[PDB]
Amino acid sequence: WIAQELRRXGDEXNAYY
Amino acid sequence: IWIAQELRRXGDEXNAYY
Amino acid sequence: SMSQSNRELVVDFLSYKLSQKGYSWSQMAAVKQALREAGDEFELRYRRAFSDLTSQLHITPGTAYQSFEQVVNELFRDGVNWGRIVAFFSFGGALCVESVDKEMQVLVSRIAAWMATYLNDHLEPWIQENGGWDTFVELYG
Amino acid sequence: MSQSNRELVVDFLSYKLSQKGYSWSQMAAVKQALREAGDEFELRYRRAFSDLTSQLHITPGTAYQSFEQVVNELFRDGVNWGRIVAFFSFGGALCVESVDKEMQVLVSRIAAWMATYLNDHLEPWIQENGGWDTFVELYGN
Repeated sequence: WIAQELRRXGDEXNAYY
Repeated sequence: IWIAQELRRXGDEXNAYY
Repeated sequence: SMSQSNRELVVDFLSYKLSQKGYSWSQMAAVKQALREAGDEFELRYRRAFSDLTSQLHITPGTAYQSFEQVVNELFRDGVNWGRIVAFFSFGGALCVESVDKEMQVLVSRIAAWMATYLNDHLEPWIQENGGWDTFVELYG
Repeated sequence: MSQSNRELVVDFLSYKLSQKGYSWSQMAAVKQALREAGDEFELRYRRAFSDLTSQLHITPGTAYQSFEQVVNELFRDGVNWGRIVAFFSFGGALCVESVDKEMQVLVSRIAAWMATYLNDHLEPWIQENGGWDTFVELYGN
């Protein structure tokens, strides 16, 4: 859940920056 | 006579309706 | 250390998110937010009345106080109301921004002090009699 | 009130400075960039997070375990700035859920868990990646 899906979130919002 | 008066009178309209 | 600053960063962000949902970190964070919104609104309606301050007021660091004092004194010449208080903030806000435009960053912390002193010394008593900042929050933002 | 008034003037000036790309202080700049990144993260992924934060099921007795479990998982294989913004926004969600469900007493605690985690676990990575200035320059407007 919530944490993998903050991690996969944070990584694309890394991919975007 | 400018800036402060026309602050004062912005000011009193934003008193009047707020 | 960096310890006190991280706590300050955490509090700031949490304060902001609470307010977006109609909540508030504290009474003070509620005042600050309302005042921010009051400042946006005032500026949207009236920016043209106080543009080009550094050309109009001939701002330099050595003369800026004399100008600030003059404008604020006229503003509250005959009395105080919440609207004028908002204009006061919005004026200082713009005085600060323009100063930085003209590479006079040194004025920002000075203007901040003058504002604080004036608010403390001349606006507070009225505030306290007119229902405090809690009233302001109800009427604005 | 001599300090309260001072704090209000600073908060407001910080906001008006930011709206023209300027900043009151390096700290103020961090806060503002964090606030915008938080907003952008939430706008973009609002629907993908659906009911999820409800699914945690917060009580004053389990809240720490839940917090701890999520953030430990979030940073299990490393840190990047996106994960940090995710971290803050999660903390935001927990505080709001806590107020919704009448557990307001948890807010200040969550804030402690966040600061502590920042100081102890994220700080070294932050410093070796250029400090928060690197974040501002990257995520700021």
